[PDB]
Amino acid sequence: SYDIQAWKKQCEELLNLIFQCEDSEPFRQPVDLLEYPDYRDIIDTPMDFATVRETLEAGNYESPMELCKDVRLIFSNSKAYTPSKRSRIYSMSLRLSAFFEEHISSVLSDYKSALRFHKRN
Ligand SMILES: COc1ccc(NC(=O)N2CCN(C(=O)c3ccc(C)o3)CC2)cc1
Repeated sequence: SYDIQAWKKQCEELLNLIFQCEDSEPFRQPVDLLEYPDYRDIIDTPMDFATVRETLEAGNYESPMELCKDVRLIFSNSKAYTPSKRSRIYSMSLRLSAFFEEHISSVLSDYKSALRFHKRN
């Protein structure tokens, strides 16, 4: 498909699947700072899936690359905050990341192909 706009609904459908995953529950809303009082001593830029969905729905992503950078920050934040590579929440993040990467690969490829077709002449 050479549709330059198709990534947006493809990303909405993938966020729907991520919200149905039990593994997403820790990442649906901002990290609770009363629960984890040192969180902002370790994490400079908090990110969560509700924030990513709102950003997309506001029309404040220009490309699926930008959405992909914010989703990858959800996962790098969990790796940076975990006290162990065996923690429950970190382990959930690694399964959810594998799922996300499996699904976003075609979204990115199709978008970049569409942009190349737009500039072909
Ligand atoms: C109000 O409802 C909420 C329910 C759950 C959450 N999630 C959190 O508080 N988080 C804890 C720290 N995070 C980690 O990635 C993490 C790696 C290791 C360990 C122990 O935590 C992110 C997720 C936020 C709001």
